[PDB]
Amino acid sequence: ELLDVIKRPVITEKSMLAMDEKKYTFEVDTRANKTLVKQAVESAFDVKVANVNILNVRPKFKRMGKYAGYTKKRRKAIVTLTEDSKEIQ
Amino acid sequence: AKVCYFTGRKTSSGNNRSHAMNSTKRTVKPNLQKVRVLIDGKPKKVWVSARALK
Amino acid sequence: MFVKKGDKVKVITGKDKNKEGVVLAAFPKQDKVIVEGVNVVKKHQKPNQAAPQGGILEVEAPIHVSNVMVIDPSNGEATKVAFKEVDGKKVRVSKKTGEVL
Amino acid sequence: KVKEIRELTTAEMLDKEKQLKEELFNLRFQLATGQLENTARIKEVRQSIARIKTVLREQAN
RNA sequence: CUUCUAGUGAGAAAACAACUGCCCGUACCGUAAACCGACACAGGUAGUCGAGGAGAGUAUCCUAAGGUGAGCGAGCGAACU
RNA sequence: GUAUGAGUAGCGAAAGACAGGUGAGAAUCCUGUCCACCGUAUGACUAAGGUUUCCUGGGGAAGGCUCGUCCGCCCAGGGUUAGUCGGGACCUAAGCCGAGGCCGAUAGGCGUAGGCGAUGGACAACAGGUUGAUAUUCCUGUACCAGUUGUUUGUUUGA
RNA sequence: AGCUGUAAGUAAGCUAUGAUCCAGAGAUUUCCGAAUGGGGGAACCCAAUAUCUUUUAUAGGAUAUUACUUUUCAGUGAAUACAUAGCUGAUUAGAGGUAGACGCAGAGAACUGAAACAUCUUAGUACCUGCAGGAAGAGAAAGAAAAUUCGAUUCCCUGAGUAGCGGCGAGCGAAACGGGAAGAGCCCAAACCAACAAGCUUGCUUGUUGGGGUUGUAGGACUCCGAUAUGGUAGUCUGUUAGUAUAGUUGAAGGAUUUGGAAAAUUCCGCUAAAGAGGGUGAAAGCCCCGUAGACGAAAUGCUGACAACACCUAGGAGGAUCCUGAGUACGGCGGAACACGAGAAAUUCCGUCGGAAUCCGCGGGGACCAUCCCGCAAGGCUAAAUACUCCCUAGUGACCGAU
Repeated sequence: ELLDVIKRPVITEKSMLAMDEKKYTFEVDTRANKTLVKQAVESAFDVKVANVNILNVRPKFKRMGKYAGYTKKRRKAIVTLTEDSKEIQ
Repeated sequence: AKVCYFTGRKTSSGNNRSHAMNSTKRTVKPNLQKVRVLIDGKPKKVWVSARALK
Repeated sequence: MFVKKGDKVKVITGKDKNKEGVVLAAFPKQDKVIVEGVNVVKKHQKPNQAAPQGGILEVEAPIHVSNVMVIDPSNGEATKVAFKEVDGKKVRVSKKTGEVL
Repeated sequence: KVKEIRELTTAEMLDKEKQLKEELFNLRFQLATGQLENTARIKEVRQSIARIKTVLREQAN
């Protein structure tokens, strides 16, 4: 559906270093492809993509007030470019 | 040997009774034989009671 | 709630008996009301975003709504309140000679 | 505010749906990178999309 | 995988260039304080690698690469176990 | 819920010592130097199993058989990247399920075609560098496997 | 007139152009699960066929369809020729859960009591399996009785701890009469008569549709004349209103004084009631707040009546020549069970097995059996109410509990 696929960017210290090699981190939808994410990114910014990489993240046990339960699941995709750039801030 | 096609005779239970009136359980059965009949053209081998063939 | 947020009101019971004041806020579903200058309380705050010098401060506390009575704006005596059929914006039509509140 | 969505056609309907979905994408990217003073606009857009979709269902029987 | 035909059945062999290639796991412990034993428990846990001197050797004693000083202490130096 | 036994038994195999740091406070945490222990293992890698225990910055109420400034404990943030490795889009063993079928008070039991099912068969990538935490997965160099596009004669069958 | 649940805390906002909130009707509704395209260690994996999309292209995305059985219809079809097994397609229904309740069936214990234990008891109870319905089951006399009878079924009182049954032990235990709640009756088969098809016996034998016909005071067919009207329904998603459930509206009458932090308490002097039930308020309130008695209200959807239409059903008198009235059935021997009734002198009702009637000059019952008299007419179908139960929703109640 190409506009519900990408959720938001990841902004951590390991992801700032990737922006200097032309790599961008997004939390994407669960039930999404390597190929589907690639299509969505090429559609929403007009770039050219080499190589999406993709991971799954486990939920974490948390415990606030004598009530415990897990956070969400997560999907993280890292998008490499040929030559162009996206400006997120 | 489970029922008959035209009546319904099936198996049931009964008692033995042995000369001092002791009772145990027991099976009673009908007298079913396999026969070829013409039920709507094509013959079939069905279980039929001997009382309905009589 | 039979009493509204902008409204002059007199006090029936509780140590501010006979005081008047304009209603400051209405809390339906707990049936309380804040009246101007009526239930003064003294707190003790430590510095936070508002008043980075947290002294001993004084504001009103909500009293129960049945400790209160409406005053006819035009005449000035406390009245029980009734509802009557004007051109169909039913307003509180005061008892004590049928005037609109 | 359906009183205006009922002043349009089923082509401009799908057009404004595209526009609002794109607005949601951009809002969602603002909220993550430290912007978006007015956070009450995310709910408003969700509800305008909901309205277009109900009105389009109603009219096509 | 390799052959042989039967077979619906234009005309695919091979040069260069540039492109495409999905889903699940992947941290860390693992002869152990993270597994099975209610315990930070003298027990148990499949497989590969596993160096030197003297030696038949993966035995024995001392060592290399690597690891460790073990989660109550200080004194005294009786009977008894 | 609280006593007595009673401040008694025990504190779960083993080598430490001193100097200097930190700190409210140190036999027990950090840094050094010498000493001592294992070494077909008490070293390195991995399949189960566990499931965040992993890394960085703080904390000291409880847990830790003493202590604690410390921790596999507590609070906040962060970490797992594959055409080629292991599994699926491949194959079948034991066993299991089984359209029709055959049996049987009911419920149901068995079994043919056809399937599921690795502990076995088949199957294309290597060496080095890099983080606080991943690497045959990221990067560098040089490859390989299956496809797609373009530029380089009778489907009879001798194409 | 405020509001964004618990839920504080802050940040952004919404609302007098009517928010929030409340009742009726709609829309959306991921994935698993009977789970049903194939698979599977539930919430996962892998497809086929069409239409549509991304890309120069392959790879990628979306939407529909695809289990099994039955029951109706075409096509194809054969060991074996004619065609039946089979196969493909279209159509029709099921399938699972529960309210730990109530009902009807199938199969069916033991400890226990007998002061031991076998018949017997516990008990056709517990458990398991099938089928249901809002209730089920039974139901329109092959009946109950005994002169003088009464008329379908169910439930309650009584008969009565009686008559009975019983190692005649432990123990089990009726029914009809009499008094009540509720009340209701109907439809087929057969003879016969027509239309059609086959056997064209061109005899009228086989059948399909429609008519006729439903009983014991015997009834019907059939022939004879009358009438061709009149009494009803347990029927419909048809109209006309009347009510009703699901939000709401309005609703009387008090001030001062003393003691307290605070009065509803005390003391004075008033008022109100078709409302002195109950809850709240800084302590104990008819008169402060919410209510109460009384009066009023529904756009929408669902229920229950009534009256209209539409659909169905229903006639007398006579005759007694002939035809009909449920067959492997009633019944009998053998073996078991159910009846309060344990084989007993054992009628009545069922199941298995073998034998096996009659036809109105008939057939069954009145507790072995016979004769006489009396009451009924089996071997076909359906049916409201009066009775049982409460997972759940509304409104209440208690000489019921009050944190072991």
